This record gives sequence, structure tokens and C-alpha cells, in this order.
Amino acid sequence: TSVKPIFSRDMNEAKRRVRELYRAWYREVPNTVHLFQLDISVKQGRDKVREMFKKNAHITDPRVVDLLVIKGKMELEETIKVWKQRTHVMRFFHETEAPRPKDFLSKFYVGHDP
Amino acid sequence: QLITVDEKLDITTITGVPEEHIKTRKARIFVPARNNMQSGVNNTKKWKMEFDTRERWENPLMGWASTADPLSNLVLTFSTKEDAVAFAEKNGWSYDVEERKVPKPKSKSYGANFSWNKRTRVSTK
Amino acid sequence: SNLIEVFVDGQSVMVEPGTTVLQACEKVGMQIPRFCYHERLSVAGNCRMCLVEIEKAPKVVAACAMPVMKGWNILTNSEKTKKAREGVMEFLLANHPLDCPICDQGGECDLQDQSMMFGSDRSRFLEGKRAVEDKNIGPLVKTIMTRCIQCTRCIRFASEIAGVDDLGTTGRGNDMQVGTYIEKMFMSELSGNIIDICPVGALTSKPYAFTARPWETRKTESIDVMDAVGSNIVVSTRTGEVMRILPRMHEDINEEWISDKTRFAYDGLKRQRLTEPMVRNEKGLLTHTTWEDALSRVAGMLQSFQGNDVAAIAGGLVDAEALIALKDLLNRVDSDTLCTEEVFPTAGAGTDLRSNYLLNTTIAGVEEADVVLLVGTNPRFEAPLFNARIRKSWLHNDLKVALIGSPVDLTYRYDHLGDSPKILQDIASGSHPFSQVLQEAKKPMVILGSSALQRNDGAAILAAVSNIAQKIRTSSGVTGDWKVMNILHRIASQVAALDLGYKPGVEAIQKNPPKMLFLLGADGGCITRQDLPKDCFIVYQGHHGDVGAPIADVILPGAAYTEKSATYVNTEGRAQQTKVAVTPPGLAREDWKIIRALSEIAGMTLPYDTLDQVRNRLEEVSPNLVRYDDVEGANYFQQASELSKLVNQQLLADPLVPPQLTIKDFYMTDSISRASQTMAKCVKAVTE
Amino acid sequence: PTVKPPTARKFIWTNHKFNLSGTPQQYVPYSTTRKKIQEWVPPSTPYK
Amino acid sequence: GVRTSPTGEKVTHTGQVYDDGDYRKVRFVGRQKEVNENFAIDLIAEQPVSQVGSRVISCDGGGGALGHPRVYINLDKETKTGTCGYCGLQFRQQH
Amino acid sequence: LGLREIRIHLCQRSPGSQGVRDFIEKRYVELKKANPDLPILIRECSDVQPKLWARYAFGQEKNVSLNNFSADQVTRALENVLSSKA
Amino acid sequence: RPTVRPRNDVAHKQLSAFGEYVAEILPKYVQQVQVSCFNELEICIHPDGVIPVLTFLRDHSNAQFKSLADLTAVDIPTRQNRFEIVYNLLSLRFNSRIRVKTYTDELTPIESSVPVYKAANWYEREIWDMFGVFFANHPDLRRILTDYGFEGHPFRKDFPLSGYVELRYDDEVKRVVAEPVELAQEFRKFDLNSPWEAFPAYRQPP
Ligand code: SF4
Ligand code: SF4
Ligand code: FES
Ligand SMILES: [K+]
Ligand SMILES: [Zn+2]
Repeated sequence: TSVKPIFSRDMNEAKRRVRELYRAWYREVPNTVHLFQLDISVKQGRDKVREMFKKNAHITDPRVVDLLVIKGKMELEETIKVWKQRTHVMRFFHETEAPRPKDFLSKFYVGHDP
Repeated sequence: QLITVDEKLDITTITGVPEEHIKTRKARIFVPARNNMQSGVNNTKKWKMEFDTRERWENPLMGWASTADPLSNLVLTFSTKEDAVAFAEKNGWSYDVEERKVPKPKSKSYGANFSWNKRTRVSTK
Repeated sequence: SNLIEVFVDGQSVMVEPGTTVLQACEKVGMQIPRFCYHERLSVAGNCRMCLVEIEKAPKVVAACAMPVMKGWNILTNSEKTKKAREGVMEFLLANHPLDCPICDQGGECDLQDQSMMFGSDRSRFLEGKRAVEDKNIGPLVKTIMTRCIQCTRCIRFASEIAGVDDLGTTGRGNDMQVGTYIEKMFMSELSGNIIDICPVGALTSKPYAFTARPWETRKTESIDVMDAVGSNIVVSTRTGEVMRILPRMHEDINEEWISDKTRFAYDGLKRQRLTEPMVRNEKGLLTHTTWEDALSRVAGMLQSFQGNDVAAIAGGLVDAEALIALKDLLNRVDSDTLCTEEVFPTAGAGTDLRSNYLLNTTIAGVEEADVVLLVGTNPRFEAPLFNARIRKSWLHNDLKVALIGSPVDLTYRYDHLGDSPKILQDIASGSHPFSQVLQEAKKPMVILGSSALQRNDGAAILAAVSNIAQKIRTSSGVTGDWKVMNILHRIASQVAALDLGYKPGVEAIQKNPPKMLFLLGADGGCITRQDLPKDCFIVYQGHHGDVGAPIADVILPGAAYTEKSATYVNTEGRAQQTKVAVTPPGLAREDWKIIRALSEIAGMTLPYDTLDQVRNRLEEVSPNLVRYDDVEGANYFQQASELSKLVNQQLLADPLVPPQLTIKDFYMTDSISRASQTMAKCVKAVTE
Repeated sequence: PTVKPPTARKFIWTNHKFNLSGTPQQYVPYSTTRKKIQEWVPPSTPYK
Repeated sequence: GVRTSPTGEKVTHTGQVYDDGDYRKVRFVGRQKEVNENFAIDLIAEQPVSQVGSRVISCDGGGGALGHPRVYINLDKETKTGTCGYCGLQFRQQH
Repeated sequence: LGLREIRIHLCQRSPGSQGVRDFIEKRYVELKKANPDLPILIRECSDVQPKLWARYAFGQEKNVSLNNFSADQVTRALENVLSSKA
Repeated sequence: RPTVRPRNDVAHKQLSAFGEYVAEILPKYVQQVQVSCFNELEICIHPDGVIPVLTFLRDHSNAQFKSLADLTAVDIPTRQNRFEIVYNLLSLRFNSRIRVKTYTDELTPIESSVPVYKAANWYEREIWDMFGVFFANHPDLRRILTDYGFEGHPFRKDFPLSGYVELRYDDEVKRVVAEPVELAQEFRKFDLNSPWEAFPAYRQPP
């Protein structure tokens, strides 16, 4: 159970990187909305950033956290340098996807999947 | 310099799989049954992991079998059930494990075909 | 101590005396090529594909038949062994027809594969080939006998496993022909297994002919529900369609065989299917509607009734998940009239003690018994694979079998004591001589058929049989923890329903006719509208429109056993689960989900939303129901036998007559097989 | 073909057709297999 | 052997035809249902039975290596003819 | 509103169910004669901790653990249920 | 024998001798050395030894493997360390090739070999992209072959052949959009393996 670390030696060090990444993303949204001429608001973009971070709040492995931060930095680089096009940024929002029903009855009516 | 990690290995967040195809799937870990049409046993050596079968429907244009299940063809191979279970656990799939069925040792005797007083005597060869 | 040392290519292996050379090789993972040898048949030694060199011996030995001697070094890969295999393969293919493209065996053919692995890569046969005329042995097995390689596997299977001596060889030499000589049909409940054991495409499935190739099929390991044996199967599917059923080896149940009903009734799943919800219209006719509408009508009636006014009947193919969902739903309106179609006497302990209604010895235990007493049953047609296990013990252990009931042909010779139920009393009292056989037996086995319990004096028969089983056990004539009393079931859903606390039979419904009736795949016709009030609201949930559906007010299309992952408990009390091979057709839905959806619409939502959650519920009611493949022993036969005596019923004078006296009765017994055109062809074949 | 005529066959088109795409004679694909599952037809008379 | 249905749609040699309420026949509106009218089942039936003087005959479909794999057909039964499994030609042992 | 069904779960061999096994061997028959039309579903399964389930009207359920109970405590738990009406 | 590939014993012996030579000089890192029947030499090493072993083979006077022919990964899910990292090297001085192999899992970084071979830059970016193996101290590690924002590592054995998402132009939003994959015809899985063993020489012990 002794392993080679990526960047962080423990969760406290790992969570510092997470906070630093969040600040970078938070400040980048207004530029992204303007640069990509998005029809979403700056608040929506920041609400989406928070949602992406929040879904990984249960991780307790510092190596997994490091990879998530590493991948998050790559995604931020693709956005700042405008390697992404508008389609790539807007894929986070699933605009053309119909609302998937959640409750048991709705899923029962449409098909067999749980 | 190494560090100490006690968390159960969980990589679900860094594999890119959509959440639906982790939580709602049931992996089946098993050794495939011998195809009864043949006597060869070489296809029963390894452990397999497959996922639950989902809807296939008829394509309106051609009648071809359409699917919306991205794991419909995924079948993984493992040396042992422990390797298969470990792979399933770290990927967040719930699983069922079926113990390997091995044909039991049989007692064969060509001479029994001609028994003097037992029912094993054969009427034809 | 007893084991002797031999060598397989220099690797030492310790084997028991009598082990053949072929078995010694398989101990180190080497499969010797074979054609005539089959480990479940008697040794033949005729194909010669298994010839192998023994070091320092000039002559190759037939590994399948030759007993291994101490100190032998078996060279499974020597040049002499390889040349022997090449030569034999060359002879096998010399007269074989160039049929692979049109032959259904192609792609899963042992001749093809062993030719690739062990034979040469070309021909030097410059002559013309043999051609043989085809035989007609019925509507299930197609014969293209020019492909036969005279391995005699089919002959040995028919004689030893099926107990039918109709197949043989006629003529001599190159003209030797496998067949029946006369025009004659090989109609046995195990006949279809010769398709599997025939190594070539000489014997092929007629219904399957030309429809698929092996490489393109998907294999779904599943369980059979055509009877209560619980045979393990493989469902072959392609592009969303079921294509055939194959045996799946299970040593403790079906070995590698299945009955013809298990094998060929699947085509009933493509006919007469319920694909949409239906409700009656103003004209009184069933008409398609949405799930929302159909369930709202059912929920409306359910909310207006309580207690004895709601009842349910489960049919023979219903799974445990649906069985407990329906029980929970009716319990939430305070109903306890959860009934099955198959009767079981509730007198005494009833279903309180599992040992009362189980095959306690287990299927594999028959191979340990030294006497079997069959009462009021025809196991050949009620449980073909169980009957095959009796024959196996009869053949190899010299088992003694006695029967009380009609003198049906069982494929082996037995002692017929008569069909009068009074014989049980005579045996129990020591008057009958066969009671002396039971006393001197170290491992007796008494098996009462569930079909006998469908009589009106079922409780008396069960009491009398239990009295016999108790006389032996109390007399210490048996050994340690050997169970003597057995019940042989014939309905797939019965044991799970008894485990869950259902009431066996529809007597409760006849006592208090309900106003609302749930027919959960109930197609036996045990309760008709003549037995219900004029305005009774009947809901049929099932997969086939057969008997129950045309009298219901609401039809809810459910899933067949090939279309759901559902739990069935075989006659031993072993829980097994199917897997989804294809999804239910049309708008049909998983049966437990229908009841869970109905509960929500009716305001009594059940506390489980997934298959695993409803299986956790099954564990609350009966922990054994989630121990898949395990046989949980049942005890307390002594307490059950005490409760069996305190109330006395009288045997009727009617002799014990099983519902299936001949093969014609075997083919259609449930709604899937009644819908199968293949089974209709079988029925026509044996009656005409 | 005036020196080496093709082999005559009963089934060979006697009238060659050029590319028919874009016209009413164009090919339209469709499934050539029959229906696989037969639905139960409820009785035409009343009895509930 | 082209036959038509009550709706008028041609029936293919595999028996395919859209039933009356099938929306899918909208694809043929303004276009056409491609149907091959040389039904192989009717064409092979027109071939005469070949009389031979032996119990066993071989068929390769004609044309040597341009035909099908060579198979041997047994002609011992007198109730029916021997049919090639590849090409459908029929044979009969004379006298 | 009262009782509808009793279920007893136990292991065939674990010592924790020894008291339940004694109860069945010695008391179930007498208990069954007193409550003839009450389902008392005994269901043995290997390596389960023993338990007593009671189902009342309209599908309400309660479960009492019998682990390491003596045959007497099993009787007491049985009586506590045969007179309760949850 | 016209149809059989001829053996080359001389090259087999030379490569075997050099394989021991490497193992003797770097015992700290070498775990296994083998020469295949078609005369290819493989050095299996602990992952800590990537830089020392590759540097030795590049620079040592009796090696001079100056050319990195290829660098790739293999996913073997049954292994605790599922990823096998393969370096294929060429020595022009001695007209020879050698293969260096190590291993890692999904969370353990491998040391970037760009300092030893500048060729490694893009190969390691491709390994990261397709397999998700992280290389430490890479000058610029990021996806190279997949779409921007692509989720997952396609060359892993548990990644489905057709992926999870597919693209189309949607007129309502006037752009290309990504949606869950649906196929008009499902890929048809074939079961090809014969139930009969083909190669006795490679049989595994029971
Ligand atoms: S039995 Fe096997 S070898 Fe013979 S024609 Fe059929 S596929 Fe070919
Ligand atoms: S028909 Fe098949 S099983 Fe019977 S002898 Fe011929 S090859 Fe063997
Ligand atoms: S397998 Fe031994 S002679 Fe046939
Ligand atoms: K066969
Ligand atoms: Zn021909």
C-alpha cells in the first residue's frame, strides 16, 4: 500500500491544486463566453464549472485527484488557447439532448433500461 | 519517495465512462460453458466478463439490428476470477461471480461392456 | 498409496488404477483428439483418432480405451503420434462429402477443427466417394447420412442414456450404415441430444436447419423452465432473435443433456405473443391501449377492494421476483389469497417446513441410493433428466426401482407393485414383501410425484408415503443424515411459490370467490368465470395469449424466461437465475416491474426499484432464494411426520394414473409449448 | 461481341438499363424478410 | 412467379410484402419496389430429371472448376429423385 | 389489524442458531397445533444469523434477532409476537 | 524446407550473450531477459529504470542504440499493472534492435524518456491519449490524436469499439453536437476461437 505519487503526497496538498485549478477556471469563463461568442451567461458558465468540480467531491485518493486536476488543466489549456471551437465548449451543456426521465414510472413507460 | 494510500482503488472518475454505464450495469464474471456441439475444451480455460444484455430493435429502413448499448459487445478476458473481480471493483461495476464448473473425473472401463452379470453389458458395438 | 505414477511427456502424474491413457493426459491439460469417445458413453475404441505412442512400445495404443500402466511415458506429441493422427484423419475424410458450405455443422464441427489441428492440409484420394441414402427418424432430427463417420455415439447414447435400442448398424465394412433398418421414428424425450453428440453434420436439428452459423451467435447462459428439474441451458441469439437452445453442462442437474421440450419448444416464443396492454371496450372486446391507461384501470379497482375480495393465481412459469412483488401488493390491501395452480396438501405442517415439499435427497443423490420407490408418477415425462439419472444409477449401480401406479414404460425395468394406493398401507405395515427390501436397504429413496398430489386425497397419499419414509428412518436401517422422503415437482414456479408462502392450489379462491382476480401467467384453467361472481374483474399478466388471456378484462404483457433475469427454484430447492437473451417484444415489460409500477399508480408503492432490491426482498422472506446454485438442506422430517398423523384422511379407491401415459402427452404442457409449431409436429408424428 | 458473342441465358436481361438514380425507376431499399413475431389476436366476441 | 397483394404490391421470392396497415410502404410512393422476377424456385423446377445407370452419381454443377464442390448423390430410393444440395438438379436411377 | 404470518430464519449448523434449532425440535409442533391456520414459515439457510419476522395487516413487518438466544428466549420472542398486533 | 522459416542460431547466440551483458551491468533494474525464436531480444525492467537503462543503451560504446524506432503501450486488464510500456530501439553501429519493456497501472506515473530520445515526445503524448498513462516531466503532455474534450482512453481494452458519443450537425443550434451513440446496425460480435488447442509448445501448466 506504498505507492509512487503523481504530484501530491496527501489530500491536503492535492486539495490545494484543486482550489488553484478552480480559480483559473472561474476567471476564464468570462473570457470564454466573449471569445467563443457563446449565448450562455457568465453565471451559467461558472455554474457549469462548479457542477463539474462538485461531482468529484467524494474522491479521497490523492493520485486520482492529481489526475483529475491534470485533466482539468489540459481542458483549460484547450479553451484558453482556443484549440477548442464553439462546438467543443458547448458540449458541456447537452442542449440538443432531451430530458432523460428519472423516476421509476417514467422509465417503465418508455423502455426496459433501469 | 513513496506515499501511503489506504483508499479502495476507484478509478470511475478518470475513465470517462458515462455515469449510466457504470451504475446501472451488471457485469457477469464466469468461465464460458463448453459449446455442447463440440468436444474441445480449449474455450473453457479463461475467465470472461460480459455485461447485461439490453434492447436490440429493427432498423426501419433495412431491418438490421440496432442498439443504443455501447457495452453490447464488450467482453474481457482474465486469468483468474480474482483478477476479474479486481478489475470490476476498481471500475465501479456491480458484478455476479459464477464458480467454474469442471467435469468430474469419470471411471471408464472398456471391459465393462462385456460384463458377465452386470447391466453394463452392451447389446451392440 | 493406491495411486500409481505415470508420465505425460515426461511430466509425472499420479492417477488411480483403471484410469485410461486419455484421462491421464487430461490431468496435465492435454486433450487427446477423439471422435468415438465420449466420457458419458461406454468406450468404443473404433474411430482410432486417439492413438498415441507409449515410450519404448512399438505399437500405438487407443488412449480412450487403454488403461495406463505404472511408469508409462505417454508421448502425446511424438512424430509417431502425429503420423497416426494424420493417417486416421486422411481415412475419415476420404469418403466424407464436400458439404461444409451447405452443412449446418460448419464452423462448430469437430471433424473440421481436428482436421485443421491434427490432419494434413491436402488430399491424395483420387477415387470416387461413397454416397449413402438418408433415413427419416422423425420431425426433430434431420439425417444426412453421407456425412456419418460411423463413430456409433448415437447408437450408444440411444441404448444407454435413452434406453431405446432402435439405432444400430447394418451391413458390413465400407457399406456399414447407421440407422434403424426399417422405417422408424426415434421419438424419445431425450432424442434431440444425439444432435449434440454427433460429431459431424450427419444428425442435425431440423427446426434450426440453415438459419445460423455458430460464429455469429451470441451465447446467453440461462435456465430451463419447461419443467422443475432446472436444466442449465445456453440460449443462442443473433441480431436480437433467439435461434436455438443448447445444453449447458451441470453435473448435479442435467449433466450435458436436455429434454426435447427444453430443446425445441423455444419456437413457441415467436407465436401468440402478448405485445401490448389490452382493455375491454364498450362492445366488450379486448383492444390495445397504453400502459398508463391499462394500469390506471387496474389501480382503480385495486383501491376499491380489500381483504378476501382480491385474489391472485400464479401459473407454472412465473419467476420469484414477480411472485413476491404480487404477494407484497396484495398484502398491502390485506389480501392473503395468493394461490398457485399446482396443489400441495396444506394439512399438518403444510409449507411451514421446506423438507415437506422438496426432493430432499437431491438429483445427484439418486446415484447413491440402493432402492428407489416411485409413487404416483411418470418421471420419464414429468422430469426427463431426473428419470435419466435413475436410469444411469440403474445401469451403473444396479439400482432397484419399484413403482406404484400405472405400468408406464420408464426405459428401464422396474418392479411394478400395482396402481392401488392401498399398497402404501401394506408396505408401511410390513405385510407387503417389498417392505423387506426397504428394511434391508442402506440408502432407500421414496419419491412421490406432485401429479399424484393433485388428486382429492392428496393429503392421505402424502401422509401414507411419509409414514413409510418414517418407518425406515426410525428403524435405523439407513445411514447418517441420508434423507429418504422426496417430492418430485413438475412445475418450474412451484417451489419458489411454496417458499414465499403462497397457498398451493386454488381452493381458497373457490371458498371465497373474489371480486378482483390476478392471473399471473395462470393458464391451467383451474378457475374460470363460472366459478367467480358475474362482475369479477380479471387481470391477466403473461407472455402468451392462451387460456387466461381471453377471459380477462385487462391484459398486461409480461416477459418470457428468455427475456428477463429471473429466479427459479428447481425441485431440489436450488435457486437459479436466468439471464436476458433478448428483450421482451413490443410493449411487454419485466413482470416484477409491472407490479411495481402498478403499486405506485395505486398509491401503495412497493419498497424496491431495481432487480437487486427486489432480490434483497426475496432474502427477507426466504434466505435460500438468493443462494444461487446452492442446495440448502432441509431438516425436521420428524416434526412434519408428527403433524401428518394428527388428522386422518382416507385414500380414494381410484388407482394412481399419471397425467402423461405416453409420449403424445409429453410435448404440450405449458403455454410456450402449446404455441410451438415444432411440438405440434412432434404430437402429430407420434399419433399418426 | 460481333466476333465473340456472349453466352445466352434465359434470365439475362434482354434490355439493358442505364443509371436510374433520381427517377421514378430508382431503387428503394427494404427488408426482404417476413415478420418474426406473431401477436396474439384477441377473440372477436365478448366474454368478460 | 411474381404475384401481387390486395394492396397491389408485388410479392418477392422470399415472400416479403408490406401488409395493409404498414406505413413503411410510403417509401415506394412515387418510386418503385425493386423485385427480381426470375424466381429460382420456379426455374430449377423446369429442369428435367436426369436418368443414369448407377446407384451413385456425382454433380459439380457444370463447368468443372466454375461450378460447385463435387458431391456424390445416392439414388437407391425409388420413391423420390436424388437432388444436388448445391444446384438443385435432380437425378434418377433408370430401370 | 393483527398478525398474518411468522417467518423464522436460522442456520443448520452455526452455534448462534442452536437455541432456535432446539425450539423447532421441541416446541414448533405444539405451537403449530395451537395456531393451526397461522403460517409459520421455517426457512433454514447456511450461515445466516437467526431472525424472527412478523407480518401484520396491510403488509407491515417487524424483525427480531434471535442470535445466541436460548430455546427459552426464542419462546419469549415468539409469545411477544403472538400477542402483539402492530 | 521450402515452407518453413529458417532459424538463425548465430544471431540467437549473439543476442543472448548481449542480453546477459545488459543484465549483469544493470542488475538494479533488469527483471527478465529473453530472446524469441525469431531472434528478437527483450529486456524487462522495473519502471524506475527507464532513464538509466535507456541512457545506457543509447550511450554505452558496446550498445549505441541511437534511434528510438517506436514507443507504445499494451493494455492487459488481467494484470495488476495492466499497461506494458514497450520501447523499440535500433543500433546503427551494430546493426541490431532491442526491445525494452516495463509496466505501470492507471495511477502510477512513468518517467518521461524525452531526455534520452527527443523522438519520445509525441509517442508519450499518444500513449497518454490512447491509454491514459501519465509521463512525469514531459515538456508538453496533452492529447494528440483524439478530439478536443474527448473523454476516455480509446485503446484500453474496456473502451467500446464505437465509443460513447457520436456527432452530427444540428440545425436548431446551428452547430455540430455530440450525443450518445446509437447505431442503425450493431457491430456483430463473432466467436472465432476453435475449441481445439493449436500450439502445444505454448500450453500453460494446469
Ligand atoms: S460434418 Fe464438418 S467436415 Fe463434414 S461437411 Fe459438415 S462441416 Fe464439413
Ligand atoms: S450419425 Fe453421427 S453420432 Fe451416429 S455414428 Fe454417424 S457420425 Fe457417429
Ligand atoms: S476416441 Fe479412441 S478410438 Fe475413437
Ligand atoms: K451434429
Ligand atoms: Zn449440383
